[PDB]
Amino acid sequence: FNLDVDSPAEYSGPEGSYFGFAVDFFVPSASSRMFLLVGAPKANTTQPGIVEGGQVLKCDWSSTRRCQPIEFDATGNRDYAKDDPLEFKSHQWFGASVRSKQDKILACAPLYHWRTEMKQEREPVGTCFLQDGTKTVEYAPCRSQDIDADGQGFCQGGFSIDFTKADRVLLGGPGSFYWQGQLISDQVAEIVSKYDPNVYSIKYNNQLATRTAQAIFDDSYLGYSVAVGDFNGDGIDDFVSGVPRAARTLGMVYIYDGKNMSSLYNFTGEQMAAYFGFSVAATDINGDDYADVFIGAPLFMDRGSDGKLQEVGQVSVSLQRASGDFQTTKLNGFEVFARFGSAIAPLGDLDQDGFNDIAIAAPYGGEDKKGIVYIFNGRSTGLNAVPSQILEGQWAARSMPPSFGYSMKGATDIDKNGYPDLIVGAFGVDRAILYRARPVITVNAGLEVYPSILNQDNKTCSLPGTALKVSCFNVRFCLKADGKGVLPRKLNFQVELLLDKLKQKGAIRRALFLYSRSPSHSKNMTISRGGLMQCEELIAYLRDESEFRDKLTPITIFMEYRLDYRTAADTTGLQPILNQFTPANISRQAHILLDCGEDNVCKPKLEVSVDSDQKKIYIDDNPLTLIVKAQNQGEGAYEAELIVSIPLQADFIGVVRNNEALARLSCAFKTENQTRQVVCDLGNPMKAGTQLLAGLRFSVHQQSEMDTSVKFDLQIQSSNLFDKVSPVVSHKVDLAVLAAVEIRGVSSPDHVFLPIPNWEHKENPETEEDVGPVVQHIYELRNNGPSSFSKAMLHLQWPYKYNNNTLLYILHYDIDGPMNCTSDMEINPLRIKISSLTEKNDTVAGDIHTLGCGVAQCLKIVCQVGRLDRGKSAILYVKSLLWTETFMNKENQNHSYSLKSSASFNVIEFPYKNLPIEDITNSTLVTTNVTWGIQPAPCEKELQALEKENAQLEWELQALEKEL
Amino acid sequence: GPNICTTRGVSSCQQCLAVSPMCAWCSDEALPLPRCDLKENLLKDNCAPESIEFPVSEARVLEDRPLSDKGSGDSSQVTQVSPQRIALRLRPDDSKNFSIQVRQVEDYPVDIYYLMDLSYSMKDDLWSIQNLGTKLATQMRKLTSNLRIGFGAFVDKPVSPYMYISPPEALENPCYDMKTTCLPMFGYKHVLTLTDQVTRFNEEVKKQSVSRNRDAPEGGFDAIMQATVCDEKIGWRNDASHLLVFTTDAKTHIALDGRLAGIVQPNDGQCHVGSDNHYSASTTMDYPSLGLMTEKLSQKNINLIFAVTENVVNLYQNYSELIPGTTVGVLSMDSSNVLQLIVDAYGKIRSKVELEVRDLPEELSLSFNATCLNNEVIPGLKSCMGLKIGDTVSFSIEAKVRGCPQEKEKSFTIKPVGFKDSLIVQVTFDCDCACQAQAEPNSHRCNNGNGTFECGVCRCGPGWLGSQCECSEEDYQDECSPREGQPVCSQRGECLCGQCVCHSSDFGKITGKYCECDDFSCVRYKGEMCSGHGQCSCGDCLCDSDWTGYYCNCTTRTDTCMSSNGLLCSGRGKCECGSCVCIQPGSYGDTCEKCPTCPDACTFKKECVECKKFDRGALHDENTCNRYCRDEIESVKELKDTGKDAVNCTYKNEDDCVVRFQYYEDSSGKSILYVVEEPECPKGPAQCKKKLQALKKKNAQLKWKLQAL
Ligand SMILES: *[C@@H]1O[C@H](CO)[C@@H](O[C@@H]2O[C@H](CO)[C@@H](O[C@@H]3O[C@H](CO[C@H]4O[C@H](CO)[C@@H](O)[C@H](O[C@H]5O[C@H](CO)[C@@H](O)[C@H](O)[C@@H]5O[C@H]5O[C@H](CO)[C@@H](O)[C@H](O)[C@@H]5O)[C@@H]4O)[C@@H](O)[C@H](O[C@H]4O[C@H](CO)[C@@H](O)[C@H](O[C@H]5O[C@H](CO)[C@@H](O)[C@H](O)[C@@H]5O)[C@@H]4O)[C@@H]3O)[C@H](O)[C@H]2NC(C)=O)[C@H](O)[C@H]1NC(C)=O
Ligand SMILES: *[C@@H]1O[C@H](CO)[C@@H](O[C@@H]2O[C@H](CO)[C@@H](O[C@@H]3O[C@H](CO[C@H]4O[C@H](CO)[C@@H](O)[C@H](O[C@H]5O[C@H](CO)[C@@H](O)[C@H](O)[C@@H]5O)[C@@H]4O)[C@@H](O)[C@H](O[C@H]4O[C@H](CO)[C@@H](O)[C@H](O)[C@@H]4O)[C@@H]3O)[C@H](O)[C@H]2NC(C)=O)[C@H](O)[C@H]1NC(C)=O
Ligand SMILES: *[C@@H]1O[C@H](CO)[C@@H](O[C@@H]2O[C@H](CO)[C@@H](O[C@@H]3O[C@H](CO)[C@@H](O)[C@H](O[C@H]4O[C@H](CO)[C@@H](O)[C@H](O)[C@@H]4O)[C@@H]3O)[C@H](O)[C@H]2NC(C)=O)[C@H](O)[C@H]1NC(C)=O
Ligand SMILES: *[C@@H]1O[C@H](CO)[C@@H](O[C@@H]2O[C@H](CO)[C@@H](O[C@@H]3O[C@H](CO[C@H]4O[C@H](CO)[C@@H](O)[C@H](O)[C@@H]4O)[C@@H](O)[C@H](O)[C@@H]3O)[C@H](O)[C@H]2NC(C)=O)[C@H](O)[C@H]1NC(C)=O
Ligand SMILES: *[C@@H]1O[C@H](CO)[C@@H](O[C@@H]2O[C@H](CO)[C@@H](O[C@@H]3O[C@H](CO[C@H]4O[C@H](CO)[C@@H](O)[C@H](O)[C@@H]4O)[C@@H](O)[C@H](O)[C@@H]3O)[C@H](O)[C@H]2NC(C)=O)[C@H](O)[C@H]1NC(C)=O
Ligand SMILES: *[C@@H]1O[C@H](CO)[C@@H](O[C@@H]2O[C@H](CO)[C@@H](O)[C@H](O)[C@H]2NC(C)=O)[C@H](O)[C@H]1NC(C)=O
Ligand SMILES: *[C@@H]1O[C@H](CO)[C@@H](O)[C@H](O)[C@H]1NC(C)=O
Ligand SMILES: [Ca+2]
Ligand SMILES: [Ca+2]
Ligand SMILES: [Ca+2]
Ligand SMILES: [Ca+2]
Ligand SMILES: [Ca+2]
Ligand SMILES: [Ca+2]
Ligand SMILES: [Cl-]
Ligand SMILES: [Cl-]
Ligand SMILES: [Cl-]
Ligand SMILES: [Cl-]
Ligand SMILES: [Cl-]
Ligand SMILES: [Cl-]
Ligand SMILES: [Cl-]
Ligand code: NI
Repeated sequence: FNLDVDSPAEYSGPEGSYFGFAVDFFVPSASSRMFLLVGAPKANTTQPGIVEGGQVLKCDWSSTRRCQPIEFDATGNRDYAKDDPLEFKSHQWFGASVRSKQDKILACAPLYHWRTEMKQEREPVGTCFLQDGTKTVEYAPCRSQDIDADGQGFCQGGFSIDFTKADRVLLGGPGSFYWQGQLISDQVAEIVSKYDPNVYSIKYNNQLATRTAQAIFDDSYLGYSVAVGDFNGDGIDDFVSGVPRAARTLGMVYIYDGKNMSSLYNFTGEQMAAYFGFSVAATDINGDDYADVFIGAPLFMDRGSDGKLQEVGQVSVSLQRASGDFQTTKLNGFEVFARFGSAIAPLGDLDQDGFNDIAIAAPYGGEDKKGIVYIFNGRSTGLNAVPSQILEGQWAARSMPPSFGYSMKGATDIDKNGYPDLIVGAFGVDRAILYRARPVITVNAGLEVYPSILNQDNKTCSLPGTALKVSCFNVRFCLKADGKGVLPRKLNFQVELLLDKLKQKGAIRRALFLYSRSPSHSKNMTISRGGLMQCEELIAYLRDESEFRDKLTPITIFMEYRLDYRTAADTTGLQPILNQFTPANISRQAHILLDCGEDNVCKPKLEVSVDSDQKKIYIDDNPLTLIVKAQNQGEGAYEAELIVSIPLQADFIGVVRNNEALARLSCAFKTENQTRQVVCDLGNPMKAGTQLLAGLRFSVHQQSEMDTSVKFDLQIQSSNLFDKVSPVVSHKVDLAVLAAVEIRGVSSPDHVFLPIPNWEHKENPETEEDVGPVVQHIYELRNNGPSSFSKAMLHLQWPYKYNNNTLLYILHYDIDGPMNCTSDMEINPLRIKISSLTEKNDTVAGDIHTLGCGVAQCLKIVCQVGRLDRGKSAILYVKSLLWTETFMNKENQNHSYSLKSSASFNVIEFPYKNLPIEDITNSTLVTTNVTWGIQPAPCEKELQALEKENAQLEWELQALEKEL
Repeated sequence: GPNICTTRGVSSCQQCLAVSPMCAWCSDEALPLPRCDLKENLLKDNCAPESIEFPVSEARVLEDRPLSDKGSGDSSQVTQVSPQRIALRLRPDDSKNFSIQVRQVEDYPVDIYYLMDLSYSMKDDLWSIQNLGTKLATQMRKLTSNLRIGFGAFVDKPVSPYMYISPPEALENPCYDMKTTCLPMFGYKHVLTLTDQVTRFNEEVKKQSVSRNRDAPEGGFDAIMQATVCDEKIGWRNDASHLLVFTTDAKTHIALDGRLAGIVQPNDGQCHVGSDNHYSASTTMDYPSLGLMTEKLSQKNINLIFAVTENVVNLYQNYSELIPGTTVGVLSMDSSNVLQLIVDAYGKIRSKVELEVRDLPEELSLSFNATCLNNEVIPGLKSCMGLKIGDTVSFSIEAKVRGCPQEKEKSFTIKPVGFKDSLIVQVTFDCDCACQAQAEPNSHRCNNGNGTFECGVCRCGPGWLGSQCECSEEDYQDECSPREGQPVCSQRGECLCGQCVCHSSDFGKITGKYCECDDFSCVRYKGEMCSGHGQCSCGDCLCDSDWTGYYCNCTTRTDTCMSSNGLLCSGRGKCECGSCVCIQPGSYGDTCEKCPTCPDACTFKKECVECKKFDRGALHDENTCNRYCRDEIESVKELKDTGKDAVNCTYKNEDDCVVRFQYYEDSSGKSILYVVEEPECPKGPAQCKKKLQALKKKNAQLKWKLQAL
């Protein structure tokens, strides 16, 4: 917000040269002359027989704006042989990437070609030119005896570059290894010391490089963008590179160790083709000294309010937690096709607030699609969502869009003003702009009025110039200022005070100063940085009762303060700016007491009470209502307002205007300093004998894992001198534990029909087909309630056998969840191999005798459940095989049974230790009905009848026996 | 009773009308003590009827054409949407409901432009489609009697690194080293314009050849964009089905891939194909952004189809999901099954109708209740699935405007994706009273020109607190309170000249007759007032576009409730405020997609078999069988082992007969039901005394043994 858009410096280059496609600062250090560096890849050079060879210009910032091209290579294309060019520098796009550190500068030509030095060919290996002080050498690692696509032949090294605090170079090239991409790092020392002009392919003793991977990673474009930052213990800067086409063009960002080039972390885009990893940057925004990551996805499409997809681009902000677990948030663009997130530029600490800031660009954003750059300030919590400033492009599209902001570099104080500056560039219009930061001035103002309440009959102080005594008082206003950087220590201010501001021209002004005889005070006050605040006070009085009839309206004392930006300049005339968020003015108010009668002294006498709801708050966000009764027992109370201190667990959802009995009150939420408050207007003033009753709602979510209750502190406040406040009421609300845990079950299939198609008994069963069909019983334990439980137990009763008959043969059992189980019997004793199906689709949308584990031989499976929170569960899949011969043998012929499998659970512990834990348990059974078909109807008749009755009567008896 | 129009709109007419659509204003005569009140209430106050400023939101149908049964008629205009034009009038913060009907007519003419990847890997594919034109043409006789076709071709941006730059014989013949030969490289080229003559097509197929290129990913998007935006060269017909088919065996390049080749100019969505029939900006301009492609496809109403080989099917599956009105199919390596893919894909497109909106003002929002079959109504939804030809669908729309914008007139379009016909809504706004134009600045009617007189009321300037701009700190009372047993102006002001003067807090603006309103009274959801999706007025959150609820924390959106299968909450829940509310027991998740304990697939599909095949069951009774069971189902002689994935199912129907079938999930991504054609059903057709007695003995015992309990 402090950047000066008033009169920025503008630099230009040859039209069609893409001047301003790449930018960076040049700081030789040793407190030395400053320059700007601008790359122009399509700039026609003087190099013999080379068109648009590209060049990087050094723009003089001081005074005149003139760019002087820095020539790394004046020669043309070297020769492999007579009439056989070795290289091709035409359209090599030199200056497409430029980076500078100290007295070192590196520019590259990603489109530089190569003859392979073996056969006649044109391979874009790319090249670069390093210049350190008096030495200038060519650096081209991808140019080697490893050629063609499979090699580094098409690497295009130098596409993106950057330095490290260890003076090591990080250069990436997408084309290496069938466009898998590659990251190459070299010590600057070696780059120059190992340089031989007679040698085209150079080897470096110490070089870090990514190796060829599987063909599946082809066309990933690793090295599309690069940035540096340390993400592990060592102080070594680690490599960060965007990989836009990685993961089926979903986009990724690879991070390699600065030491052994070993992969540390990875990132992946949410949307395909969004080009997640187009650009990358690293800075510590929250001032935790841990480098925070930023990834651009210009083509990302968020969903508008209508639910329609719209391309606004997106930038993911990942904070580096010491633990190593990145807490990441996303940031969508503000316009369509603006391609927000094309450029991410560290600004360092721009406002010197103690938190590094940053800038994001949408080169095609803004009306006329010129370009826009958004600035974002960092803080404790992290990077502030909304931008604090916006930059606009001043040039239009001839043919190519201006592309303003497509490339930018900040975080450097060029004017020595103490604040960093920003270089932005538009290659579309072949221009470049510098933005100088203005000094930020934080300011604190104050206003006091005593006595606030005024007895019209006081008449203490005497009105000068006459024998009249008037009711007077004191007014005290203060101004403290401070700031950092280059600026005059003394700062003048034009302060104006008006009494009874509410009454404007046309209406009488009820109050004026004791001397000036006017409700206006003009003062030229100059203060210095620090706690040298002045704070002057004056005496003002009130007109006679017989000069007006209005004693009701509160007299508002208004103060306004504005500095002179002209006399606050620093160097070339750069005008400062106040802190982004500072009150332009502040005002207090006085009042006139009356009807107090004899004593002429009003005693508010305010009381406040809160009725206990009796309703325990359960651990989600639970609705909570609080009854409040505030009564004014004594005389009037001015500026009466109910103030309430809520804990961290509480969020104020709003006031209750639903109930008629409850008076509708206006209330707002106020958070000052570290205090968390709720302010409600009780009337100004709150007349005598006034009793109100209302209610407030809150949505509360537990903060501390274990808490007995949540305390609230309530009181009433007034601007009066005496009894200006009421007692403080502490009302605690006990937290309860509510966990609605249910257990569900099912049988797949739930109904089996006999006989089994093409089934045959096996004296020695082997496969599933030899035994019978697959019967899966599935139980799920889910915790619905707001509260969570830490541990629980689950018991299963399985219909193991009936009269030494296998019934259901459990083959295996699987689990998804924290639960761990044990069977009291060996699962699948016969060691039958598993075949049939864990995956995919649940999204698709003889009478009867039950064989319970109580009436049949039982197999038990006990399970220990872990922690289950809201909407979380644990599942047990029991896969079994129906033992066919069991139902084909003995009493089993025409009878139908229901195989019952019971399962119960019980919660043993809870994560909340300071609360009265309540045990909870329920149970459920799963039945699988086995039925015979095709036998309902066609001496012998009466015979068959009694045969069925008999058989049925046998089973019912067998049941009662085993049930007792 | 004491409506808000009395309290909040007493200031002036324009304000009164803004208070609520139910508020009216009397702009004539004079009757001291509510100039802003309900229409009927003002009549009881004897306010001249013709002096009542009371706008009314209305939506008139400007053009109502009947739908067509067939689209092959050249004797009349084809209508697929009704109505075509609607004039919409709206009040501040008001809403109105209107409807729109859509139908896919029979025998509707079609445009099919063929676009093929000519990479060397697709060499064989060219020879296989030499007779495709006519062979398909005969197959299209049944679908329509009107059809035009053409052809186009693409390779990739003819530039390094994508193209072989050296040796010189390479750029002329990339297959110089390869056996035989091959054409040079080119971005995209137009061959045959959409024409009714199928003959000339096949002749061109032979005429065209194949080309090789390094780096498998191709530049198809350039061809897609151009073919879409270029109407003349391709020859897309109005009132015709626009079908663009895209065949490739490899990946595809995406926007920003051009920067490697030194291309920094975004796609402009403009046609750069000339009389040479080649993409001019192929080398100069970068690959199109998907958003741009979506936009143009939508505008030109082109249905894009992805015919892609198995390996890339998944890649284009995800891509297609980002672009509405697009399908994905598996193109065989030999490009033999393409013909089938065409007919099938067409069926998928005409099985669904989706609506889109263009040029919708930011202040205006829309709601929907989709009616697909019979009494089926689906709130929030703007499309329908599983349809046929000649089928008609309806949509109940409700437009809700936030405030009353400045501009007088706006025009936004609502249309089916891919269809030419549409509904153009002309919207206007009444923010002002007719008496406002008749205002009298500083008229003598208000204290000798010390106040302005409009809409039958004097709006006084600063300094005068009384009506007619008379009294300033004089001796007067009136009513500054609703009743004598209530405070003055809610202690937010006092009675001066018989009127309440509201204070001004640092929090916001106190307004209203009795100073009972403000900007900060409104409820706050989480950390923000009205969830930040609404602006507060007198303690009332007014939700912005596409936002609803008391706290404005409930969106009108639906897409978040859609499942992978294309159903709302997987059909096991209802969408509320963007999130699915699961109904089916044991079901949960974002789209209620997770249901471990709900019945097995066999239990769900037994109803589908019972309906589709047996025309009965609980499913058939509700006539939802057709939309529910989208699984291809056929009667098989015997149930066979199709896969480890396949599941053999068995159940007893209403006829007490055993029915067997199976369910297949996979095999390229289509579900099928195979039902055994012959369900098993019931079969129609001395010593014995000792046997009966033997059982009688048992019965006597068994009965007597019944005890205990
Ligand atoms: C951030 O994201 C990054 C990107 O996603 C992640 O990086 C990834 O990290 C993983 C894990 O290390 C890597 O997987 C590794 O791949 C190695 C491949 O090495 C290539 O080159 C060598 C020659 O130098 C070949 O030998 C390799 O084999 C090829 O051919 C063989 C058959 O002969 C085949 O088996 C391979 O799949 C491969 O074939 C492919 O590639 C060829 C071309 O080379 C194609 O023609 C072909 O079509 C295929 O596409 C390969 O070419 C591999 O060597 C590593 O092996 C480890 O794991 C395997 C698992 O099976 C194991 O067998 C192997 O050996 C073990 O057993 C041996 C005995 O048999 C023991 O001797 C040995 O000690 C081991 O116990 C190793 O264990 C490994 O799989 C990814 O390559 C890498 N991706 C990229 C792009 O960088 C990164 O992990 C992530 N970071 C974080 C923090 O999440
Ligand atoms: C788990 O299991 C469930 C249930 O089986 C799966 O749910 C299925 O999801 C798929 C998508 O993944 C759905 O396919 C849709 O098909 C419709 C086509 O409309 C219907 O009616 C048509 C009338 O002409 C008919 O032709 C169609 O028949 C096809 O599909 C059936 C299978 O259902 C197949 O048997 C036939 O051979 C045909 O192939 C069909 O009945 C389509 O409109 C949907 O969208 C398509 O079109 C849009 C618009 O152009 C496009 O944007 C989409 O990309 C797509 O091309 C969609 O394709 C299917 O309906 C669901 N099946 C059922 C019966 O509910 C689920 O996928 C599984 N989950 C997982 C993750 O594994
Ligand atoms: C009738 O009106 C007269 C004239 O105003 C009034 O006399 C005033 O009395 C007040 C209160 O006693 C005096 O204010 C004091 O000023 C001293 C410095 O001179 C302050 O230190 C005192 O308080 C300190 O702490 C306070 C805590 O709140 C602060 O508010 C204050 O800033 C100081 O830090 C105290 O405020 C004042 O001096 C006179 N005014 C004059 C000009 O004589 C008298 O009180 C009124 N009589 C009745 C019956 O009300
Ligand atoms: C660097 O120096 C190079 C020296 O050759 C420059 O090359 C020139 O670049 C142009 C394209 O920008 C080449 O293209 C020509 O374009 C014209 C078409 O232009 C028409 O209109 C112009 C007037 O605007 C008119 O002068 C022309 O006659 C045309 O009517 C074609 O007609 C030409 O045949 C040709 O294709 C030029 O060939 C080329 N000029 C030279 C000297 O050969 C290059 O532009 C410079 N690059 C930068 C960025 O500075
Ligand atoms: C759904 O039910 C279908 C019908 O029952 C199942 O079809 C079965 O599929 C399996 C393979 O998945 C086949 O299993 C094979 O069986 C043959 C038997 O033939 C042998 O013996 C016969 C005489 O009985 C003789 O004529 C032959 O020459 C052989 O000597 C075995 O030889 C194989 O090794 C293998 O086990 C079944 O044959 C087949 N049954 C039928 C009737 O089609 C299907 O599996 C079920 N679907 C799923 C996936 O659940
Ligand atoms: C889009 O691509 C994704 C992979 O990036 C596909 O997801 C896979 O789908 C197959 C089935 O076709 C599963 O077996 C894999 O487990 C999935 N992989 C991952 C990582 O999710 C997906 O199929 C493609 N399109 C869609 C959405 O169907
Ligand atoms: C106060 O002093 C400044 C110079 O410091 C002068 O310009 C200004 O006019 C003075 N203000 C007034 C109106 O007293
Ligand atoms: Ca490191
Ligand atoms: Ca950090
Ligand atoms: Ca900062
Ligand atoms: Ca600076
Ligand atoms: Ca008193
Ligand atoms: Ca290619
Ligand atoms: Cl630097
Ligand atoms: Cl997310
Ligand atoms: Cl979203
Ligand atoms: Cl656990
Ligand atoms: Cl807020
Ligand atoms: Cl609402
Ligand atoms: Cl609600
Ligand atoms: Ni050499």
